[PDB]
Amino acid sequence: IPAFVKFAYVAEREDELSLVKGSRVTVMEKCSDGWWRGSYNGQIGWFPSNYVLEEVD
Repeated sequence: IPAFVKFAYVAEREDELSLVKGSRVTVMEKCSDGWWRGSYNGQIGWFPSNYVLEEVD
């Protein structure tokens, strides 16, 4: 199961991801640092958990 995005943010940079207004993304990574990795149906990069619903299926 993927995640549910709430708020949208426009900004793409190394370590920066843009959030959607109301879509679903795959947010689930396990890093030893504070920054987590995330995947999106159509693109991959940084976890958008900033404002998303994550479900560990």
